[PDB]
Amino acid sequence: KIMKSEVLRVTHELQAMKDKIKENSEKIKVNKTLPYLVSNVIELLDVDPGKCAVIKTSTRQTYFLPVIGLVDAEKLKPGDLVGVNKDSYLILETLPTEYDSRVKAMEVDERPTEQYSDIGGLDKQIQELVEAIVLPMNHKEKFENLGIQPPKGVLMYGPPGTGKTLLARACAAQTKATFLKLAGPQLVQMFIGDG
Amino acid sequence: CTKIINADSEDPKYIINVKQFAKFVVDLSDQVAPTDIEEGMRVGVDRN
Amino acid sequence: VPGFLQQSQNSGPGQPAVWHRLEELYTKKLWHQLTLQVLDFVQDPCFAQGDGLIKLYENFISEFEHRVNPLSLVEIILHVVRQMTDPNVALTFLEKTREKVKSSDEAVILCKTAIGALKLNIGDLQVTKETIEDVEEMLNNLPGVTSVHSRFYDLSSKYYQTIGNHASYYKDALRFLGCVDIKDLPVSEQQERAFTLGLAGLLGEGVFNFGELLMHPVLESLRNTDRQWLIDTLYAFNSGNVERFQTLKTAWGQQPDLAANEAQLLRKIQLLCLMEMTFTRPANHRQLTFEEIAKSAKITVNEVELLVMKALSVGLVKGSIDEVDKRVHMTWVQPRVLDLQQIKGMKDRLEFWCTDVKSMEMLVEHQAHDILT
Amino acid sequence: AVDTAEQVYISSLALLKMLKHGRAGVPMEVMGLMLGEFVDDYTVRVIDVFAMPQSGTGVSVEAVDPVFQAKMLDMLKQTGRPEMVVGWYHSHPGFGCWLSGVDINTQQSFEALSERAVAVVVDPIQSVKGKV
Amino acid sequence: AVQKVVVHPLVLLSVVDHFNRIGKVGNQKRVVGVLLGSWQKKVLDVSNSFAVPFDEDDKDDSVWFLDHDYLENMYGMFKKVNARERIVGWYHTGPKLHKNDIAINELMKRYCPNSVLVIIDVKPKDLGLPTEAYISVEEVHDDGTPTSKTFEHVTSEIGAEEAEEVGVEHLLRDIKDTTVGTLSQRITNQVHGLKGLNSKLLDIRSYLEKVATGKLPINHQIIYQLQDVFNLLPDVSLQEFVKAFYLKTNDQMVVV
Amino acid sequence: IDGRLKELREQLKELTKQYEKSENDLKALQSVGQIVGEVLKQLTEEKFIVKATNGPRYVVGCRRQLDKSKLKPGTRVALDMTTLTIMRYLPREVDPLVYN
Amino acid sequence: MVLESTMVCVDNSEYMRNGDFLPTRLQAQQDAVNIVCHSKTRSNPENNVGLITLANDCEVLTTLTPDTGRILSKLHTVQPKGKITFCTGIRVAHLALKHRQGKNHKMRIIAFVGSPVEDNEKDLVKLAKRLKKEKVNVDIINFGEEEVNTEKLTAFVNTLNGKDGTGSHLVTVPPGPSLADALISSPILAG
Ligand SMILES: Nc1ncnc2c1ncn2[C@@H]1O[C@H](COP(=O)(O)OP(=O)(O)O)[C@@H](O)[C@H]1O
Repeated sequence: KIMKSEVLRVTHELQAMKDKIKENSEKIKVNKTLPYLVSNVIELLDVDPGKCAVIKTSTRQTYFLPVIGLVDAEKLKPGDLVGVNKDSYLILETLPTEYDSRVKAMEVDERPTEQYSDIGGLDKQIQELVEAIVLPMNHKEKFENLGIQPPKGVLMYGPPGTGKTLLARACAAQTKATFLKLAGPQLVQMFIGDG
Repeated sequence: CTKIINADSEDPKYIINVKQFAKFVVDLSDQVAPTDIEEGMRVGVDRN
Repeated sequence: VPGFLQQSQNSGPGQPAVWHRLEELYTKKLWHQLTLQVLDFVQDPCFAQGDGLIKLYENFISEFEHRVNPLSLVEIILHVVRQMTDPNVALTFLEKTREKVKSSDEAVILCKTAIGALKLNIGDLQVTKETIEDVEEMLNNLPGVTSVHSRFYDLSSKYYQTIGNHASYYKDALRFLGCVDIKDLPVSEQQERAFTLGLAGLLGEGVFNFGELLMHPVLESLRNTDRQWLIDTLYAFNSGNVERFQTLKTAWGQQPDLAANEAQLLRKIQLLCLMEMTFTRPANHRQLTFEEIAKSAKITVNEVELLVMKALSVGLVKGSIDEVDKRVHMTWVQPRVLDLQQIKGMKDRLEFWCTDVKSMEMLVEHQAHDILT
Repeated sequence: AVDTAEQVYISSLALLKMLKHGRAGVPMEVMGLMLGEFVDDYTVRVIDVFAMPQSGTGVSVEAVDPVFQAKMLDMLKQTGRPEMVVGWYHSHPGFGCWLSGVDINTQQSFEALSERAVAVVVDPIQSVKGKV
Repeated sequence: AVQKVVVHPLVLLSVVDHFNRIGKVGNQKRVVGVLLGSWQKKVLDVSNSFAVPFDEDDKDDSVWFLDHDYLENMYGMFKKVNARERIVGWYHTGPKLHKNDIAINELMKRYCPNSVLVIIDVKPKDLGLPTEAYISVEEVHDDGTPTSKTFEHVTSEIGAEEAEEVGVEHLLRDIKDTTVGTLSQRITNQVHGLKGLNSKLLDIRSYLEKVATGKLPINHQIIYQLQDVFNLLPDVSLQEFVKAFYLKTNDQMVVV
Repeated sequence: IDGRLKELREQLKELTKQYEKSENDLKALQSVGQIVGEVLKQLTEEKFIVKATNGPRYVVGCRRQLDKSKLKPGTRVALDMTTLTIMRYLPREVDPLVYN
Repeated sequence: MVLESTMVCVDNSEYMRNGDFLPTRLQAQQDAVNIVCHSKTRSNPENNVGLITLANDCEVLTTLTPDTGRILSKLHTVQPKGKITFCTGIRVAHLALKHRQGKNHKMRIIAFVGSPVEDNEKDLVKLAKRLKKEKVNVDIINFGEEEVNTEKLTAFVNTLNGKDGTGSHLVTVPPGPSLADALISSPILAG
């Protein structure tokens, strides 16, 4: 039927327009490979008489790229550290933000290797918190299909030397997920709102 | 000018804080492999 | 199909030759030439008395060939649909034709026009207004097809005898007269059409200019032999000539659709008898005193107020209206036919302006030689 | 190795293309090549010039696409009038009548290709009212 | 459908040069190409031009050819180098328009819905007109008139392109078509204004004379509708000068 | 019948055409934007004083479509990046962003 | 190698959508087009075949190009409702194939005719004389029902192949069904 001519136009249009997308994406991506100005988004939702952006450049200037001409305001929220065109003065692409000096890596261990077998004594408590934490990590879909959201806040209270730290790192290793350690006693900083 | 580097993506791109306060990302020069450059080390940049 | 050809070769003298042509055309799988042959047979000098039988034969042929020309097939079979003459099933016949050819070509819009014509002929309340409006609503992206344009113009001209459209009815009748140029129908019936359009212009209110029908030869020559008083009255409305005696003779010459609105005729002629002064004198005589108004319109003094009010409302004269001297200022913003046989006056005024402009340019050049030479 | 008081008969439409292309890409330092022919050694004449989008890489020889240039030349041959490539033009907002290092390098490549391949500086921003 | 078009001082000379360079071997006198530009606010502007060799025959004006692949490649390149530029119309030289224009418009309107025609007078410089614009309207000639082609002229005015002032000043640098030398320059302004007024109004008078003679078809249906008001507009009453006897005469005497 | 897959091919074409129109809007803009400043002084109906947020103030013209009633003194506006003229006026906001 | 540049002008007359051939005569002529273009491509993939129309218009969008898919797509849904203009069609095919092409490329114009034509014998004879003076090389193939190889067509072909010309034949096809292989057998290697 019309399908032969239709698909003859369809494959050509799809491939040629994806080639055009590749061309535009490369011409913008070498600029995305040379972004220079920080993105302090003073977000003004200028709907066209849809959105817009005010970018505070690293060189202390303001660029009002219209309607955020390359990226979507859903993923680009008012913040910082998102690629900005050095020549086109336009929001180029998102990039990881800055984790507040100390929290960039305060004491974050990428992966603990301590095993559950080397600790013990409180095996009932450790199995309880394993069910409450590690199971919501491995079998998270189990809780999801059950309909019960697992609790998050677990408070290990007890005299020092009872293995809370080792148990926590071992649990994180069993989850095989990210582990972030907070040094509580030194969270009391003189700086206002620092903690 | 020479500025320190901040960090990078999985491999190719490098997200860098630059002494010009710049949110600087570049394709590392072809003569320089990404292995040699490490986070928090100072590299000079060709103005062009 | 061979059996139907054998049966159809009968029922008419000279028909079997065309039936042989039809046999050849569907043997070689011809559809457009077959539609031409069907056109020739339908427009053959016969009444097509066996309307149902020929409908059945044509539907048979078109359903087993299923590749005929749609617009022309409908243009031809609409004759049989109308000739069947039974509105209750004629609506179903039009629906059947729409279902057999539901393409967006002339076929569907012609079916709509046939529906509207049937609703005129009987049941002038069901879907008449929606049908007539939707014809123009669907003539979109169709600037110069002109066929169903002429169709719609004819339907709305016949709709003139309905409350909805009088002046627009005259306008679309003019559109029909433009789109179809040759006579293609009796001169007496064209003269009747001209009579109806003249009565439409006379009875209407918004038709002050009502151009392309006042001195139009295509409309006047139809009644050039009968009721030339109508021609004279339209010329009066055009050029502002009053000829009150001839216009009253007009009012009671064609008694239907004119005796009740002779008063509107009075008002319109009083309105349009000033345009002659208005274009002939480019503010040369800008003092439209009461006596001048009386000469122009043979009207009383109290009616001058209403006449000039309606003139301002329509757009004839927009100037100031005094009463201490009864002076009416002269601005016109609704031009009309200026009697192209009398274009010599405006040509003379334009050449007067040319002579004045060139003479003053040469005078200032004479005064300015001391810099320009 | 002969370069007398050479003169460029540049065309008004070439000027208009230059100004339009610069006004479009004011901050991109857009690139292009001056379509001229050496009718002799020094009386060089340019009748036409084209506008090409600078690639994301910047001032590079590959930014002027070879296949695209060939197709453009064929189009000019078929419709219009063919013309050789012995020059180039570039809106230069940064500084004035000289060339940057990369501009010098690509002009060296153009000189290796062509016979002269004149280096033309046209500042788009400095030309404001009277001085282009 | 556009309200009006505005022509830049940017494409006229380009079209003229294209005519000159492609008329070396094509002496058909018929240069046909496309004018590209932008239409934004009921104001259409032309920024680029292109010419294609084109041969005609007087037999029904249906003999021709073009290089549509090359022209489309040109348009793609132009859009790639400048996205805002789009084909705003197609242009033909030879102001004595022939009948192939309808076929050319039908073929090229796939690039532009409101297809327009542009005529450039390369050799003619009659008074000051560089080019003329044409809009295609075939939706019934008139209320009570037969079918026709009726290509009307959408109003055109020469625009003011930016950054071309420097170039044009450097190019001319001889006539100084500015208000320099105010008194003499305004004298020249009055002079050629009177010249243009006299020439155009003489042309209108000639058109009225020829309509009176009837040798040419009469388009009265717009002619009188546009000229009757012109004639009757009361710019001849002098009692407003009576009311404004000191219209500026006070300013005249204070200037004295 | 290959013609019955016309619906799936239509879905594919619509899906890719959404991306194509997105990329058309992304590349057709390719804009440099306008710089942000504040109306330091209106001066007059023609020339205005607009100060960038980071130093220089300039005597510029105003956007043709806008008017002085829309511009006003001490209101955020956008100047053209190169030609340095008013292009659009924008509303501003402040945020305490703490304990909100 | 002797390469061939061929410009086909295809009859998009109101009759071509009739089903004399199995799909439509229009589709039969499209099949003739794509098979001859396939033969050209097999001879050399850079042989170029272009489209010309004569249904009160001249389609040039599908230029003299090796690809056949553009011909197929653009000739499909050509809306065969208009008339036939033979004198305009072959002449504009001549102008279109007169465009920029290699001198080695042998210029050849092929025409497909499938419907009866109402044109002036005097006008077509004048066109034939003009093409004889211009040294034009056109071969014409008929399809389906028509006054096939009428006097005008025969004289036109005789003028274009006589005087020690190429010798391009015109075939007198049976109305309705026809053998495209037998129609294109002679000119594919002789004429
Ligand atoms: N069950 C256990 N098995 C092995 N080592 C343990 C265990 N419990 C505590 N430890 C030792 O105690 C230390 C951790 O002390 P800490 O985490 O401060 O205790 P708490 O968590 O009770 O404050 C580790 O170095 C570890 O060697």
